[PDB]
Amino acid sequence: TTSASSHLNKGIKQVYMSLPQGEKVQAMYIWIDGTGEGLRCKTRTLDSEPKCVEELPEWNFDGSSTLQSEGSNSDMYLVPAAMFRDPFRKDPNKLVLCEVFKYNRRPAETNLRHTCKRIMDMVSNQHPWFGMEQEYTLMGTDGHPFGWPSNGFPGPQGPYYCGVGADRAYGRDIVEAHYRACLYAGVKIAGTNAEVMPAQWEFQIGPCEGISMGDHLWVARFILHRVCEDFGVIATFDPKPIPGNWNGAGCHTNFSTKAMREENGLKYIEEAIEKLSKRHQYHIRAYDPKGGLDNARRLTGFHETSNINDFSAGVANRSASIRIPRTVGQEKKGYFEDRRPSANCDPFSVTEALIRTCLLNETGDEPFQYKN
Amino acid sequence: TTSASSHLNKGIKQVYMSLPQGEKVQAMYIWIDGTGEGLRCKTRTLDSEPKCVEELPEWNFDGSSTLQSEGSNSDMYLVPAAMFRDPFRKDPNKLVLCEVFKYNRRPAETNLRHTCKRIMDMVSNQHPWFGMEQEYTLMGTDGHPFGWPSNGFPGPQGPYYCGVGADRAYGRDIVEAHYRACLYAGVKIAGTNAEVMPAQWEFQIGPCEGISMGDHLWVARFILHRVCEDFGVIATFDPKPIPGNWNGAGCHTNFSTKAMREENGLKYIEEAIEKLSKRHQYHIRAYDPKGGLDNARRLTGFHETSNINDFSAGVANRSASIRIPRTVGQEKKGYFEDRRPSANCDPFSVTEALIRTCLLNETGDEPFQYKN
Amino acid sequence: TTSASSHLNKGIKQVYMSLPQGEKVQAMYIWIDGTGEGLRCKTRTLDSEPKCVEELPEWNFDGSSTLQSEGSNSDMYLVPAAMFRDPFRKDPNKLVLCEVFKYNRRPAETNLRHTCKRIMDMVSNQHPWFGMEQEYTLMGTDGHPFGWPSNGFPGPQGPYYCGVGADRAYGRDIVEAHYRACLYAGVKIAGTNAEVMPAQWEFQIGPCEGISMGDHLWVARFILHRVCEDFGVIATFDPKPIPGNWNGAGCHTNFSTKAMREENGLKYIEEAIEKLSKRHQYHIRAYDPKGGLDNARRLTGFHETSNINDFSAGVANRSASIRIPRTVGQEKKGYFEDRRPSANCDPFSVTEALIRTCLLNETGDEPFQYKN
Amino acid sequence: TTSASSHLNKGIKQVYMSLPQGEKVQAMYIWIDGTGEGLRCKTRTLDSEPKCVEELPEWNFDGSSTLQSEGSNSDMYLVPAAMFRDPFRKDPNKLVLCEVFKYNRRPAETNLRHTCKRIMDMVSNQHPWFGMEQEYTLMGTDGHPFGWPSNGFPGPQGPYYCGVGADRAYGRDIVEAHYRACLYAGVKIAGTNAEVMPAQWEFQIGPCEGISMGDHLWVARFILHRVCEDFGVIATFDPKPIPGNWNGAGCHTNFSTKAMREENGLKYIEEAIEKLSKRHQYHIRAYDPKGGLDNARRLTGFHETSNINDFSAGVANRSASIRIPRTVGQEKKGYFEDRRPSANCDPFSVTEALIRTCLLNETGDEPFQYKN
Amino acid sequence: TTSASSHLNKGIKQVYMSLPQGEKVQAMYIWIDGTGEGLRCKTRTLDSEPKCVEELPEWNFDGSSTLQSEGSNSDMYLVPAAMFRDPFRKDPNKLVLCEVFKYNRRPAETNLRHTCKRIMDMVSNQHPWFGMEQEYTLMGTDGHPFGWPSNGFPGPQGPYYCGVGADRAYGRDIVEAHYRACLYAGVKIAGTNAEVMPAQWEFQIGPCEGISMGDHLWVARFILHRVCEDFGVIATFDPKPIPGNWNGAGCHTNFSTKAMREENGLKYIEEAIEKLSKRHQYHIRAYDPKGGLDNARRLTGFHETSNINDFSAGVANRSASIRIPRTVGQEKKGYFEDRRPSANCDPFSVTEALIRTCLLNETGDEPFQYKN
Ligand SMILES: Nc1ncnc2c1ncn2[C@@H]1O[C@H](COP(=O)(O)OP(=O)(O)OP(=O)(O)O)[C@@H](O)[C@H]1O
Ligand SMILES: Nc1ncnc2c1ncn2[C@@H]1O[C@H](COP(=O)(O)OP(=O)(O)OP(=O)(O)O)[C@@H](O)[C@H]1O
Ligand SMILES: Nc1ncnc2c1ncn2[C@@H]1O[C@H](COP(=O)(O)OP(=O)(O)OP(=O)(O)O)[C@@H](O)[C@H]1O
Ligand SMILES: Nc1ncnc2c1ncn2[C@@H]1O[C@H](COP(=O)(O)OP(=O)(O)OP(=O)(O)O)[C@@H](O)[C@H]1O
Ligand SMILES: Nc1ncnc2c1ncn2[C@@H]1O[C@H](COP(=O)(O)OP(=O)(O)OP(=O)(O)O)[C@@H](O)[C@H]1O
Ligand SMILES: [Mg+2]
Ligand SMILES: [Mg+2]
Ligand SMILES: [Mg+2]
Ligand SMILES: [Mg+2]
Ligand SMILES: [Mg+2]
Ligand SMILES: [Mg+2]
Ligand SMILES: [Mg+2]
Ligand SMILES: [Mg+2]
Ligand SMILES: [Mg+2]
Ligand SMILES: [Mg+2]
Repeated sequence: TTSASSHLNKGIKQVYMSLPQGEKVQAMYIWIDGTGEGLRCKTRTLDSEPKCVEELPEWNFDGSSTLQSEGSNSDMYLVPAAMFRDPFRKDPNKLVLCEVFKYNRRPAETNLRHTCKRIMDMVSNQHPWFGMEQEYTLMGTDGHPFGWPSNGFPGPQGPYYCGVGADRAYGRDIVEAHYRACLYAGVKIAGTNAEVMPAQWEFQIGPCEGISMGDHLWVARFILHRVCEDFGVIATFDPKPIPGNWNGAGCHTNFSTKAMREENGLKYIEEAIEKLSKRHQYHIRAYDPKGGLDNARRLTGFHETSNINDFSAGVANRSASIRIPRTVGQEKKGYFEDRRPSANCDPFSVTEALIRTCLLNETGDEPFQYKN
Repeated sequence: TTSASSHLNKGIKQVYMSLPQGEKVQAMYIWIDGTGEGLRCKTRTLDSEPKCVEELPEWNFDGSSTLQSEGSNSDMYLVPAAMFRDPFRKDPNKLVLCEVFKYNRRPAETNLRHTCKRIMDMVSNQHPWFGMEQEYTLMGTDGHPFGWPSNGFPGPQGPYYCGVGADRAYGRDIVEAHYRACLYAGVKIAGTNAEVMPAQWEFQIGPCEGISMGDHLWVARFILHRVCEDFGVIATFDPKPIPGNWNGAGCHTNFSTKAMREENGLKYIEEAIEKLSKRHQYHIRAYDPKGGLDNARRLTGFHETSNINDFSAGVANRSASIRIPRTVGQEKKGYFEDRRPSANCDPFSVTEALIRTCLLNETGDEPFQYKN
Repeated sequence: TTSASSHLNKGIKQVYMSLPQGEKVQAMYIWIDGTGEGLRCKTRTLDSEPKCVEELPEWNFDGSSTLQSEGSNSDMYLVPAAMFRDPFRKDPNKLVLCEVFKYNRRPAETNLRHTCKRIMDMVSNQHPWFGMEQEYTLMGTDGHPFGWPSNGFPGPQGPYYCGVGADRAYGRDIVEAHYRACLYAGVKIAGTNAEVMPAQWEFQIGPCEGISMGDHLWVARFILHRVCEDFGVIATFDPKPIPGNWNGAGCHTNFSTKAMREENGLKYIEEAIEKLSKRHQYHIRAYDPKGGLDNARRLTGFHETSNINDFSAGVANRSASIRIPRTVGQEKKGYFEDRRPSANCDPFSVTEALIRTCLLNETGDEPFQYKN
Repeated sequence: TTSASSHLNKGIKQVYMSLPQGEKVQAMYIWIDGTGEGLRCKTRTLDSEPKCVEELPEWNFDGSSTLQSEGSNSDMYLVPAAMFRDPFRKDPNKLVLCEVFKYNRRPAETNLRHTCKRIMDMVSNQHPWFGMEQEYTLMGTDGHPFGWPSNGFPGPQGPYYCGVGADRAYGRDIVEAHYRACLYAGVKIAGTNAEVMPAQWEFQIGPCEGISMGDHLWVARFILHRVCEDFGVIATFDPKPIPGNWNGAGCHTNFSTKAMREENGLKYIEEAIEKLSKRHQYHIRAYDPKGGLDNARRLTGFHETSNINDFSAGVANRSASIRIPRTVGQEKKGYFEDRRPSANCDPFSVTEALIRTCLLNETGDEPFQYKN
Repeated sequence: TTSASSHLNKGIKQVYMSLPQGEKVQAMYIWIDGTGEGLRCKTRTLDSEPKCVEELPEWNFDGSSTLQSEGSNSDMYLVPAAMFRDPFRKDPNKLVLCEVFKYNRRPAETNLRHTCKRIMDMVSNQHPWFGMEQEYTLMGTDGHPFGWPSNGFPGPQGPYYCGVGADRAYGRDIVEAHYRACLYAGVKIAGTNAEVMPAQWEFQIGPCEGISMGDHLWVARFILHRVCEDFGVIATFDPKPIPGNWNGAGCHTNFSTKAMREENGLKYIEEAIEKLSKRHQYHIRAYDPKGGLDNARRLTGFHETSNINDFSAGVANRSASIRIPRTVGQEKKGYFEDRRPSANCDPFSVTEALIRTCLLNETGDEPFQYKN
């Protein structure tokens, strides 16, 4: 079933949304809350359209309502970081992604962009590109996957992957709407496909340079939640939404530098993979908002997945931790794919770890403080 | 859960509202009734579009149907005070807020704008600015909060504040429609956010100078009721809609003068707070249409509220009666927030009390009969 | 009777699809999976609008999710073959039909276009024209024909063929939508009619030259499946959807050469039919994805059908395996109709067999390996 | 008589400008050449629309063709400083005002904005406002005022000031076009009027804060020249275009600070005028691109002008060098007017002199090198 | 001063061009005639819009009317090479640049693209980029520069370079129209500026890869001639249109390879310049349609030009044959500028010579024949 809000008359809402706006402009501020997984938002009115992110004012919120601050000193501060066009209200209104700071101006516990940005600036001449494949499952308000038989299961897997038809693909209206909204907003969405599990979907973001990878994915996540709210369904990024013989959800991360993209760049790809082979446990902890417990329910070495305990790598191997595409090996240049991150990973944490291990030559179980 | 009127075919209505109007103009007169909380309205046809509020004629209504008039002499009179564009019928139609007068031209019992306007004119050179935060709860026609489980409760508080998603925010269609309608009408709406309680919302009005603060909030209240009527739900301003461990509803009032907004204006902010500390009982009575009984169900000292019995003030203190924002204290200028008024307060009463205590230096338990 | 996805608010989706796209372009890649009858699809973003099919890049997919490869070396490759406008997303977005190749660049088992194209190039100067009549039945998600009484049957056949009215034709909305979408996309749709069975329909594609007949029919099949997904119903190409005294579903194929279309071309029509009479078993095997088992449930010699194991031909005979239209016989030129292929046939298999038997004079029960 | 270019078919040009642009954007770079009075421009293509001035790249030009560079090291560099919308090409095309730097990155001789900007940054908290009244004369290509009798004169002065009618105002089409173009571009144009001499006009720019005054006036001058080019006439800023009993052209500059604009600000107005009284020769030198020679032909003490030799100030005195408006004197606050600058002054030089005499308390005949 | 055709009523023509086209499409074929500098054009009707250049048919013309063939065997053939949108007729009509072949299918004498294309295919992995600055002078039909005084001269040079105003820039309507038409057609126009001589202008094309530089410049030349035909003026590419102390017209060519554009690419820039120093006479011959006689009237060592019979090179030297920009020298990467080609050069001849000398290491006075 769907939510009570989705049963309201949507034609009424569009009549009000058709009213000409006038001179004022709406800006929606978006930030990550104390769980490191959820998003929050609210709107303020501006006198004129902002042209760049630098001319948006700072804002604030009460951190005791988001489990981010204690009692006495509960005020937290929002600092705009990236701006996009608003697909839900249209031009000239904006979406604003913000960094969160405590009352004493130190970064919040779940503010991982502050450290990630400094790391990205250390290797800016190498031009790192990232590409992330975000998988998710559409859910009903009753906790069951959308379009599944009530208290039951659909047919066995096999016909749902990249499927077409009323009996093969569930919820394509959400997917189509999310795709168009991202393109309007300016998010670098690269494609979509239906997944092995019915009502499971995937969209790809990238290639993005540096810190902009995390900014684009978080805004894409927000747009998906807001679109699903209109239809009355829930999108979940849980790695294993359904137990048993049903496909899980991950966030594959593709990585490349300027050196790897040039001729005979496969040599630098092999060197990065060698460095990654020595830090398996460090990346497992960084690829999860809970230190790796979430990914354990998904990475068991079955259904085209790698083992949580073991590191493996190979060309055109979809059962390994790291996969080199057959085309990349054939042309001796390109990129490589990290298949370990879970679907609920923080992109800032994932991208920072890749830079530290591969480009800054860090060792040990702790990140090196200041420089590399 | 929703009204029978909201199940009518809204597409039929839109066809009729698409008919070109012609030369005549509709004007809707709005006034406050004998309970001091309710609004009333009716429509007349004008020959041409009025350019200013002074061009609108006086009107009348039967006061025995609104519990505002005695038996024999029942006629009451409407005097236009402020004009806005009508978002429900579009240009050139208008909304008109009116003052209510008795058959002998004395102001009605619930007509509090008449005295508030004269007080505002006494301090016009100090340029008082007001900002009010209106909280409300969306309810179904069955007396239960909209989108709540039937005869039950949702999950515990914590994820609903500034939330996004089908399972976190209830009734955002109403909020979006109300925001755009106010902008079209000319109401100075400053922003909105979702509140701690699911289906609870807040919108900010201001900063407004003098008597215009009361006019803008009352018209914003009317627009919200009329928008909710289209969707078939009820908006309530009751301070404590749900007993127990559920968030209440208030109307925080922000106040500043020309002296407070200049450099080193924090000195004048502290002076006003000192004067307010001596008149706690006077402001409690003025901040409620019932005299304080309504606010007693909300101001108990828990859920980030101050006690109804005690006066407290501090910088960045959200549990005190008066709060100075940290940024204001750091820059030594700005405004201060009064967190005592209830969500169903009359803005004309609230703003008049602040001017009398802080700018006219009044004492005692009664207002000064003539001027100050 | 209809899917859960079809009960979502479609007005919401159209609001998002009204957003201006911008500079990027969506391309949907379509291919045939390992069962030989099902279609698959996924979408990628391009930087600018492609003008010809040669400008589209190659792509890939995981073949272990489509039963087209197992174990290691499961990656498959997609090569664009034909391009059409996208009726579901409108200009400048595109639909792309692709050929499938395995990891070593050999054609896949169900890739029959690769051999069919080379055969058509060997007879290019004779300009073969094909026309195919695709029959299908609309079904509810419960496995029963759409609009049929629950656990029951409608009235006896006879009033449904080419019928009009609420009690005679079921599902015309799908038929009208499919017709317009095909015209927009560029598919050579020639007409439609209602069939003997209620909820059964037919559309004609052609006349198409050479390899383009297979491309046009497959894309028309995809468009039909995607349109039915919007309405929440299933379109089936099963030869005998309902057992007993109810009409079956076939795919009649009309064939002509340049010599056949000229004056006194009936001589070459009779020559081709004579050659077809000697290869009945070879064409039965090639007219079915199961080698003839599916067509056995349909071709029993009743309800205006030919016998599965007997070959017959005649002028104006609708019970024979090959029919010469009376107009063609009178004018001594034109085409002829093969009524044996089943509704779920692969068009590349059907067209290739006709060329081999009639134009290349092949004999035996195997196709000639090299040219001719 | 008018230019040959203006006799070309303008309808032909408008057909070409109706063609849709596409994705590329034109940017016109504008700078001041070696004479200190003339403007230069050229256009480049950009890949996408820039949102702020900081996104525009640096450019260069050959300084030996503009007489501000030597032979061997003639390359000069352009640094964008302010961006406006282009009224001649419309959105999304831009106008860019730039600063000029030598090959060794030192400012050019006529680059007066570099020093003026630093002076404005050390009085930023006082918020200086400027308003300038630019007078000009429209001239034919034959060197005679536009619309004047051939080899002769019109009637005596008196009916032309703020005149209407074919025999009173010459060239209102240029004035109307210039007013609209400035509003579209974002130039803060405040008004226009016809002047005492026929074919003489005036437009007012402001009030502008700090360094913005120079940028807005220079761009307004460029727009005027470009508009006159379309009509085939010449706009001249020469202080005395016609000898004898005909009105001259000035550039009255209005000045105020935050203290001047507050209650009892007349005290600070009188303070600044006292400081200006002892630096008359310094300001005459700075109010002219030739050190004062040009203004000598205009400021002779006749036709409502002050003498070039002596300093005078008074309330409501239009014959004095400094004039206090009567309303300002009555309300005891506001601004004051400097009537000395000639119509061909550089605004960066004029505004810099006012601030460092009235706000930084400089003395002597040379500017202070550091800070002040 | 202008053509008789330009005095016809252009409003009449625009009425006919407003008629809806229908289904047919116009295609204008363009080629270079026997003088090596002039262009010819011809229009045919097509049944449907062509999507790529490969689907346009071959055409022919009578070569004895263009002095390209002898008497008996005079038929020539046109082969499409590049396609652009038509700015004079708008979509869906096209411009088609063609190669010319003799009756025996051998390339014509002035067909230099055929050899240039094969040379560019030998170095395609080095990605050569070209950028050309085309200078031209606008002339009246009487043989005098447009807007110049009859039988006379304007003022001395110096105020016309990058000038604005009726007395400074002549013919900007043509320049603006040409700019917009090129953007619509798809020509990579990079910018424009006014030149030292009044009525002299320049537009830049590039950066273009490989053979596309010749196609883009030739089509830009055609568009300029056709635009000037509308206004009734002549555009000339003669190197020295006016004898004496008036600037000439050149076609400076900028060149870069992939190695030159990478870090420390200045090393490969110096190597190419070193090779160019040995082949001055060979490049002088190839930079002129008449072998060098035209460029002799321009390259005399005065007015910022190099000597015709002397080679020089330097950083930031505008008087040398080859100039290295100062920014390129400082960043140690980029491109370099060849200032020797005259304004009437053939771009295919110019680009081919640069590749042969710098990338293929050719020596001697003749090009290498055996495909190298
Ligand atoms: N050079 C590159 N550097 C970084 N990321 C890249 C690069 N090139 C492509 N990518 C990214 O790689 C991703 C490609 O993954 P995609 O989902 O298309 O295929 P796949 O990984 O083979 O599929 P599957 O879902 O079966 O694993 C995209 O997000 C794309 O943006
Ligand atoms: N100078 C001012 N004078 C008066 N009101 C002001 C002034 N500046 C801002 N305001 C008003 O103060 C209000 C700000 O309240 P807002 O809801 O944004 O934040 P808050 O009080 O921190 O939040 P919360 O709901 O958590 O208490 C607005 O209504 C705004 O118009
Ligand atoms: N010369 C030709 N060569 C090939 N196909 C042709 C030729 N002329 C027509 N056709 C095709 O023949 C088909 C005719 O199908 P149609 O549905 O009209 O047949 P019908 O005679 O009404 O038969 P039925 O009752 O079995 O449906 C069309 O698909 C048309 O494109
Ligand atoms: N507070 C202020 N500070 C600075 N400039 C100001 C201020 N207020 C107004 N101005 C400017 O003063 C100028 C007034 O010019 P205006 O031509 O209207 O004056 P005027 O009295 O008619 O003069 P005149 O008769 O000599 O033309 C405008 O450019 C306006 O922007
Ligand atoms: N890397 C490159 N390779 C080749 N051409 C390039 C490259 N970068 C820029 N160009 C081209 O160089 C040209 C620069 O011409 P431009 O008119 O700006 O030169 P300039 O320095 O102003 O010289 P001039 O004073 O002689 O006109 C453009 O046509 C541009 O496309
Ligand atoms: Mg993927
Ligand atoms: Mg992947
Ligand atoms: Mg608030
Ligand atoms: Mg508050
Ligand atoms: Mg048929
Ligand atoms: Mg048939
Ligand atoms: Mg004036
Ligand atoms: Mg003045
Ligand atoms: Mg140039
Ligand atoms: Mg030049």
